[PDB]
Amino acid sequence: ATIGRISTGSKSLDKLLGGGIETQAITEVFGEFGSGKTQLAHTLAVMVQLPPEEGGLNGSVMWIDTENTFRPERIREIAQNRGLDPDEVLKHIAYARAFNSNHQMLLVQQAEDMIKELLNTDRPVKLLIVDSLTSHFRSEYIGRGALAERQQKLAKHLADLHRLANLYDIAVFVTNQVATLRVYLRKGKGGKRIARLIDGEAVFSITEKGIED
Ligand SMILES: Cc1ccc2[nH]ccc2c1
Ligand SMILES: Cc1ccc2[nH]ccc2c1
Repeated sequence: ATIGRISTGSKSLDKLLGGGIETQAITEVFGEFGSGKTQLAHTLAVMVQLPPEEGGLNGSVMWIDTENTFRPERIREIAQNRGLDPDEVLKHIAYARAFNSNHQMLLVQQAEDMIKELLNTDRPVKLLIVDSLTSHFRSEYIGRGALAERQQKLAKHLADLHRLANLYDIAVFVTNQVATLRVYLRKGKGGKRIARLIDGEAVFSITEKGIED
């Protein structure tokens, strides 16, 4: 099945990514606190809902939040400035807070039910966000013997995500505070954000349109 490509809102970043973030893939953004990872997530949750000729996939969204950082009003704001209706856009984001890492893993299995339901409708799920992929795993797996167990659980979680991405043609987008594709993000001068691929650089600003050049 052809890979779909979701515009980030930044032409610079889109170019770096080869046209946008890919379906049938997990794109992992890395960066320090305040780098803009969650702003990119909010922007993508809007962009994906655009028609293909405007950089989207006419898609629905599922969002797993581990840090209570999802902001419906930010979504409304971005939607308004991208030519979309803020209420309709929010309606197409299925939102869940993950209580701990085990519940986070279960929510991915739960997501498949809605994915199946919407699959052959005109608004299939096309983006699954996990923000943050690792925050619960970091806080819970501490002490002698914990590392091997943390890593096994995280591997299983990533495998579950890859399966949804590949089986249902979805872009999975995850954040990691300091992957088929790893992107390092950092805040620079004048509040500009700079992105680099791991294993040129794109530059963008955070604005009322989400992100743009
Ligand atoms: C952190 C947190 C708190 C309350 C919740 N209810 C459902 C999920 C969830 C997660
Ligand atoms: C409503 C809903 C149900 C299951 C889910 N899994 C991930 C997000 C999510 C949202």
